[PDB]
Amino acid sequence: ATGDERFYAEHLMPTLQGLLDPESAHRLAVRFTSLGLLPRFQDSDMLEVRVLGHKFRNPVGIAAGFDKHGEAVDGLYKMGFGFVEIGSVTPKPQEGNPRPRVFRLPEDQAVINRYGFNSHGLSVVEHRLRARQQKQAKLTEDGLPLGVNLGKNKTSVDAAEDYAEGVRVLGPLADYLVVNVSSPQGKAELRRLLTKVLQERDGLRRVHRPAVLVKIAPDLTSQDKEDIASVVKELGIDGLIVTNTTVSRPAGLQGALRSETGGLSGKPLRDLSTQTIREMYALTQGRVPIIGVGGVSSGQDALEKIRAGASLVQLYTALTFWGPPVVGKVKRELEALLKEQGFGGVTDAIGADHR
Ligand SMILES: CCN(CCO)C(=O)Nc1cc(O[C@@H](C)C(F)(F)F)c(C(=O)Nc2c(F)cccc2Cl)cc1F
Ligand SMILES: Cc1cc2nc3c(=O)[nH]c(=O)nc-3n(C[C@H](O)[C@H](O)[C@H](O)COP(=O)(O)O)c2cc1C
Ligand SMILES: O=C(O)c1cc(=O)[nH]c(=O)[nH]1
Repeated sequence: ATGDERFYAEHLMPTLQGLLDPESAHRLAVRFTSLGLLPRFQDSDMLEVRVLGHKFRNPVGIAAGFDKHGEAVDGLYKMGFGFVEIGSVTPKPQEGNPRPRVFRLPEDQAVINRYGFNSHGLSVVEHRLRARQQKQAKLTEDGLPLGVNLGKNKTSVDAAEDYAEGVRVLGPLADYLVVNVSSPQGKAELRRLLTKVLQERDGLRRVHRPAVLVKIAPDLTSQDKEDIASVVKELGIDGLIVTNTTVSRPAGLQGALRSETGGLSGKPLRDLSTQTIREMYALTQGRVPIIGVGGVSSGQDALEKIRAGASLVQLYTALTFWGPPVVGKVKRELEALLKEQGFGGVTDAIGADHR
């Protein structure tokens, strides 16, 4: 462990989190990242993964929700992420829920949020990506892809049409798109929706045609997961992001704010996510790439998700407590563990628990 990792985790982040409300802290983080104001890990070949029609120089991505409006993409690559996912972006601008809407549970290394899809909207984000479109084309070619998580407006009558709007507007600027699914006449509704998203995707010109992934929560029933796996295979959905935050409250949470409404992220989600990855990988016969997310704050965490079936991983909440150096830390620890377990690279470890 580096000097920076320890200073940030032991001193700087606790101090900053004690001086700032959580929403301000997140806002500040976006502004510092967008300005490239970052502590200074060369990515080995062993971290490279090929999936989703793309080289990923390393398999550690930034999860959706950090950079909701696509303001900090370049700084997120500078921070050392192998890929960046922006959003969720809704079609029209919207404010999201009233404040306060994000909460730290430092004793649990957890966050609860109820942002409510606060979004600048498609049009603002489209112009923002357009301004750096060619810079991104070089980044993607260099193994640093961009994802866009697409949302729906609060008062949308037609969810499918909102996502279709997102495909049309941001699909041409993305390497991959993500649509968040909640509980599924439910399987048929999901089919109808994903059909429409794929049809819209397929209507884009070849060079501007993104992969489509479905992101799930960890709170689905067995039946919901079976149905999602079935639909995903039937329709040729390109991948799964496993998982979003949980509405559960695992026994053992200590933070005072544990009973705040919202999604819980960070360490208490970790194993629930991993086991979701495991089930989705088995239900799709290892044929659907999975991006694994939820409580990754170490190499071990990352490797457990990979071995359970993830091709790639994302983290977000760990940044709250470790700051930017966590990115280098996870990569360094993952590489070391890959070597200790006999894997030539990340690719060999994907789904290794199932074999
Ligand atoms: C719960 C509130 N949430 C959102 C969930 O995570 C939050 O607090 N998040 C959160 C904060 C961060 O830092 C707050 C303290 C800052 F910005 F005020 F220092 C950073 C972070 O990486 N900061 C950072 C940076 F961008 C560039 C250079 C140095 C630093 Cl230290 C990331 C985060 F995800
Ligand atoms: C403050 C906050 C905002 C989030 N916003 C989004 C979002 O807009 N769309 C989305 O798909 N996921 C969102 N997430 C979920 C993350 O993408 C991720 O799935 C979840 O936090 C689990 O990963 P983590 O434990 O590493 O944070 C958000 C998470 C947090 C903590
Ligand atoms: O904006 C939010 O509230 C949000 C969206 C999402 O997909 N996940 C989450 O935890 N929060």
